[PDB]
Amino acid sequence: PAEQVHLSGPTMGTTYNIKYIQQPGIADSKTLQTEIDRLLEEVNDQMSTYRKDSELSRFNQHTSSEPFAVSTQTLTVVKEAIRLNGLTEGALDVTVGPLVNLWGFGPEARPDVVPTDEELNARRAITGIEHLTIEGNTLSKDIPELYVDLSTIAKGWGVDVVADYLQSQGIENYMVEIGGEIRLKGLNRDGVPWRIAIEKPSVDQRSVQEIIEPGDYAIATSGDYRQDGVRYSHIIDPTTGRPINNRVVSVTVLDKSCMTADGLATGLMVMGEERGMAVAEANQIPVLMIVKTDDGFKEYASSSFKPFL
Ligand SMILES: Cc1cc2nc3c(=O)[nH]c(=O)nc-3n(C[C@H](O)[C@H](O)[C@H](O)COP(=O)(O)OP(=O)(O)OC[C@H]3O[C@@H](n4cnc5c(N)ncnc54)[C@H](O)[C@@H]3O)c2cc1C
Ligand SMILES: [Mg+2]
Ligand SMILES: [Mg+2]
Repeated sequence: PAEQVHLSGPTMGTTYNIKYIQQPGIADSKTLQTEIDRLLEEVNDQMSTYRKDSELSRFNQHTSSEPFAVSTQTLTVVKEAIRLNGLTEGALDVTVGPLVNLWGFGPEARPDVVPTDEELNARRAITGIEHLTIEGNTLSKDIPELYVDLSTIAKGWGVDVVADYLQSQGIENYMVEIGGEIRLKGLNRDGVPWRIAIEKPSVDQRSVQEIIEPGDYAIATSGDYRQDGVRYSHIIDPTTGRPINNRVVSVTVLDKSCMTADGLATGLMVMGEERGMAVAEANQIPVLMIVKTDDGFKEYASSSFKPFL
């Protein structure tokens, strides 16, 4: 009878949940949790916008055009952010920091008063992926006020870092989950591939879960299924400088990398269902987008997502 261990703790303003299947010859749960906590604290010390002395915050505080050296891990995540910026036609843009902060979703204290068009325009003027370059093991910013936010991607990165640690310890059956971003390998305590739920919105407002088995894959979801006014959310449209205003309720992406799935889910959400599903089709990305229609909801699954339903 297979023994599942559940580890939980705090990271990145949220909680992680790791489940794995005990096998002969592996480290005890205390040993594993101790290293998992160290790895995730490192991700936070590299890439947290909320820690004033993180590598990323020190880059945000840096004012020179002069190259700023960063860790291999930060470099890997920023390179992926830039790659996914190209793939999403500019939709995923980690230099939207100033706008995320303006709207109340970052470390900056904001009032309940809506920003003026003048304040918004000032923050838009100091955003844009074009301002950020990678040179060897360094970042450079061609404007001093550039503020990079890796909230959209470094969670997936932490999931990948922990998944690789569990593999390094000879654990081949696991679920790593941080703030809802997941990576799975092998089989659950019942000997079947791990089960995740996709939340479906319903016109009757009843909670509907679809349970799928992704197999050896990462899964990331952006948006929350949960009156008709101004749209206000933490996902910013880089073209408007404002919270996204489109029909997209949620986007679920599968990828071998949780980092990659995380960036893609947010990027495709900002693109909208037409341009987003077109990118998913052209690039063999398994995606499910739920969109609000005139009198209900509709799903769009890419060709590479069809199997999983
Ligand atoms: C390393 C790390 C440390 C964190 N530490 C803290 C903490 O100390 N305290 C705390 O309260 N929260 C913390 N957070 C949480 C963070 O502020 C976000 O709330 C969270 O990461 C949102 O994740 P999500 O999966 O819901 O968002 P996703 O949908 O995956 O991405 C949305 C987030 O990305 C950013 N963003 C918005 N629009 C875009 C865009 N078009 N392109 C690119 N990025 C965009 C914004 O930060 C937004 O919240 C941390 C996150 C990370 C990754
Ligand atoms: Mg994301
Ligand atoms: Mg995310």
